[PDB]
Amino acid sequence: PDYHEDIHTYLREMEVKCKPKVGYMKKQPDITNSMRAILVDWLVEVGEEYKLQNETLHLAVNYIDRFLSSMSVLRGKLQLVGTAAMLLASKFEEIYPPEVAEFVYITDDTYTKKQVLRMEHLVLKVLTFDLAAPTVNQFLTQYFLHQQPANCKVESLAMFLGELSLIDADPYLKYLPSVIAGAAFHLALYTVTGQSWPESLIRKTGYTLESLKPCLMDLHQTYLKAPQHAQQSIREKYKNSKYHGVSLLNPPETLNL
Amino acid sequence: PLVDMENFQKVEKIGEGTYGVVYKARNKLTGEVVALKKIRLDTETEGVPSTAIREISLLKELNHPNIVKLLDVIHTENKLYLVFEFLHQDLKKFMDASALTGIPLPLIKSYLFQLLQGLAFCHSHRVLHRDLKPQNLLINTEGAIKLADFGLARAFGVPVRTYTHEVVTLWYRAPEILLGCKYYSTAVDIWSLGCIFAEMVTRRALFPGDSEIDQLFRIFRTLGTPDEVVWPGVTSMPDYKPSFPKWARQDFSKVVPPLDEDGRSLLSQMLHYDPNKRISAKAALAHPFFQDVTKPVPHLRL
Ligand SMILES: NC(=O)c1nn(-c2ccc(S(N)(=O)=O)cc2)c2c1ccc1[nH]ncc12
Repeated sequence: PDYHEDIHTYLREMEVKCKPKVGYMKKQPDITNSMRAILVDWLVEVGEEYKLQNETLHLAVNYIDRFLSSMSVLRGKLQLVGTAAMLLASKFEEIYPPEVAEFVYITDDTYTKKQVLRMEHLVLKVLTFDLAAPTVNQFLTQYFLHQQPANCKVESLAMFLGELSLIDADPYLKYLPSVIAGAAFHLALYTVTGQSWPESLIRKTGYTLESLKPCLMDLHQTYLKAPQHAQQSIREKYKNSKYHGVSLLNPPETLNL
Repeated sequence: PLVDMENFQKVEKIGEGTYGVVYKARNKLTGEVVALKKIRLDTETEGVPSTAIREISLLKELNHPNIVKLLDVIHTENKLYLVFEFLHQDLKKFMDASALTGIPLPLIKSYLFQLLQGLAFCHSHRVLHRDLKPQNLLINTEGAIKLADFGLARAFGVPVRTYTHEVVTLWYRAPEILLGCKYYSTAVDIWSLGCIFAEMVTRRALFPGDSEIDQLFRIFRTLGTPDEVVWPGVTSMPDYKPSFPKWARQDFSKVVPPLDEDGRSLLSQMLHYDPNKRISAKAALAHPFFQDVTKPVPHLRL
């Protein structure tokens, strides 16, 4: 395609705007990073139960973080925000999104159809209908075209690494999607084929292996500790055949950067 | 919300559909004329419709002269209102009213030129229209034309999967779609524009199919039945049958008689079978056919 460049440039422009407050959690009086981790991990499950696209998952997390950047939410309503976020992301990205009733069901009737629809309205208001947000997923898709020998295991592993970043607000909230995607692509490519962040993508993104280092060091740490993480839905999801069980692959000891 | 709505004076209903209704209205305080697309939410009790979610979110990211402008969104308890700039008429109504005399080639050129500008803008901003047809194209008395109705529009930062049950209006549906391709691409919008280009030129729809298979065959019958040479991979597509009749490509000068060499060139590039090779809106704009474009004003029989 030849809009490829204009689009990357546009996504890079937009990712800098849909950016949530890096330190919003310290300002939340009742919720914490751990509660968020638990929430996102649950959305992954919901996604597997309803066979939703990964993009839907990424968009929902983006909505949740932006909403929490300007709205105090209490423990008991955090899931309601997350559910409405998933519902909105589904309507935006899915061909046939689950019905409200279905979203109310997976919350084990903790909330009402009414509460969920009321929250949808509020989330839309707070986000001012700006739902077409740039995601790690989108940047990974753009990078995959610059993959000389397109390798499906590399793609699955990059997806896996990118998806893991959604779980921990700290430290991923301080990195741009394009950067997280950059690290995820390199780390996956390095783990599966020993190759590194390609020259073509350096020219395309302007990111050097050096610039990705900070994020790369963090992602590698997450990759290494993945089996010990309290939240495991992503690892489980990625040991499926559709992802070539890449979550079972052993991460390299060092990145030799 | 209820306050804002009070500042609006409904003038008259100008359109309807499943989405709801489109009224012409006037801002009582500023006098600004506007178009209000009303959407009843208590109709299906499923929240804000996907079409509204997509039209609003995508359209508010597209600011261009050839794309209908979304001025505002009022979300009350039971209704959702989309406020747009106002335009006098759609291309379909205009084409009907121009049946006798036909739309002048200079104006056809102008419209196609603007449509490609708006489409190029959409595509370079990762938005696929997916439902480009005469009634979704708006025109004013100054000779401007804009893309409208982004209810089926989709962002494609991530490839857009094809609906098991296709959505693009049959007559303007691209062959890749009819043959069951996995993903949409910017090419399906260009194809629609090509069909519209020809329709304006001849005063008759280019491929008015009665069904999917009939649609497909009318295309084959005009452009020739595609083979691996013309379109690598055709024979491998889901809904492709080797038992398809093998028609020959009709002579373009007979398909769009009123067009010159340039016009025929552009249209054939827009109707190219292989979507990877079908011309882009960006490239189409550079085509020599627009060498002398101008901005004629239409005779709107308002
Ligand atoms: N479906 C839509 O979104 C939509 N449909 N129309 C529309 C266009 C032409 C006619 S007509 N002239 O009666 O054939 C009637 C309605 C508009 C839309 C949104 C913004 C608009 N501004 N001006 C008209 C207009």
